[PDB]
Amino acid sequence: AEPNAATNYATEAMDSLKTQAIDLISQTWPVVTTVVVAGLVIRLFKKFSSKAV
Amino acid sequence: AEPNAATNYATEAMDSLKTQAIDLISQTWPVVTTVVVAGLVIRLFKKFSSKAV
Amino acid sequence: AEPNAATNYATEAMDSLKTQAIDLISQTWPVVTTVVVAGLVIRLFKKFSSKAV
Amino acid sequence: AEPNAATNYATEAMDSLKTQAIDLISQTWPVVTTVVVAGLVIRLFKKFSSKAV
Amino acid sequence: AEPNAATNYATEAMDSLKTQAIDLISQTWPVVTTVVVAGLVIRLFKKFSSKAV
Amino acid sequence: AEPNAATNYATEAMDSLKTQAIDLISQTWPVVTTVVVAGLVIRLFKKFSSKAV
Amino acid sequence: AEPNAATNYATEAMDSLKTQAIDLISQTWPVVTTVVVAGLVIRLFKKFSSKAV
Amino acid sequence: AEPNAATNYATEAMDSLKTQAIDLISQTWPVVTTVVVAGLVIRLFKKFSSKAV
Repeated sequence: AEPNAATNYATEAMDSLKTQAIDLISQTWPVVTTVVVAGLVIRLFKKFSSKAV
Repeated sequence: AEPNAATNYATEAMDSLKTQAIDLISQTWPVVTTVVVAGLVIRLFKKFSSKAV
Repeated sequence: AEPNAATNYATEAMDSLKTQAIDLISQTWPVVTTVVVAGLVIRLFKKFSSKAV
Repeated sequence: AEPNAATNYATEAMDSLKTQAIDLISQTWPVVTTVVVAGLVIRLFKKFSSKAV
Repeated sequence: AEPNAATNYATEAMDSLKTQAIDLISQTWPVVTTVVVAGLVIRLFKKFSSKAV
Repeated sequence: AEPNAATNYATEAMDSLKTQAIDLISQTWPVVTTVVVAGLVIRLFKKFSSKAV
Repeated sequence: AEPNAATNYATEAMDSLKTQAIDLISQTWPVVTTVVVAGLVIRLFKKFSSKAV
Repeated sequence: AEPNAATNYATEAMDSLKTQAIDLISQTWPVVTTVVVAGLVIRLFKKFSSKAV
């Protein structure tokens, strides 16, 4: 009753904070994917210079 | 009798606060599991760039 | 009646404190967004030096 | 009224702290730009020695 | 009549104590704003050292 | 009158505490500036060793 | 008696937290073992390219 | 006599609280020892990948 109804409202804002934290981390994934675009494209250019040496 | 019946009602709300605190901490575990989803997925992308270097 | 009308006035100042606390935290979000502007711009400069090494 | 006028004065010092934090980070950008001047100039000297080898 | 006129004089000093307590808390807001000037300026200096590391 | 003159004397010591708290935080800024002198000078020495490697 | 029986119940939850922390770290070991599977398999591929050069 | 006999009973529960606090901290030591088992075993795996690079 007393802590049961209090944990019903608390669980509602906790699951909206779980879904919106998964959205914020979904903006993190494409940013580190673009950092790996600089790593793979620049390091393939280093393969151009080393292979011609 | 007097503190015995008073501690019967007090123990009832204390065990409902124990069960509902275990539920609130059960919303905490999947939120830190999603923080470890950003740590393991982003750090495996850092393994992509470092291994190509 | 007595605690009912007292909780009507108390709830009025509690919901104005909820809306104005959401406004104060809305000034917090763009300040930590500018801290992430220093993290992403400075760390992309560190990607310039490390990629040329 | 009560939390509304309090959040008007609080928002005024919060937006002066946002503008002055953007100025402090604007001193950070040219310092990491000079660190990339040591990385690109020194690493172009390493390209001089490696290309003559 | 008797408690009605007594509560008229009591309410007069209660509303002057409400307005002057809002003035005293208005001296509190700029003092905690200057504490946040030390937090944001000093912590932006910590961003200078950590970004150069 | 009664809380009005009381808040006149209270505001006088509150604004002297605001000015003298700004002076104490002005001793804090040059101390964290010297901590950033150790961070930038020591980390430029780390740029000497890493660039020679 | 008083702190002795209190430390009996406290030690019971402390040894269940020791065994379950050893289980959580046992999920950590195979995850870093798979990170060493990427290090040894990818770095043996780098031995293929360097040995043919 | 009066505070002397009162401090005899108080010292008895204080030394049982000293011995049982040393027991609770003795459950703390093996838990941080297992945290150092994850640090030394996982960081020796990082020595496997870095040494093969």
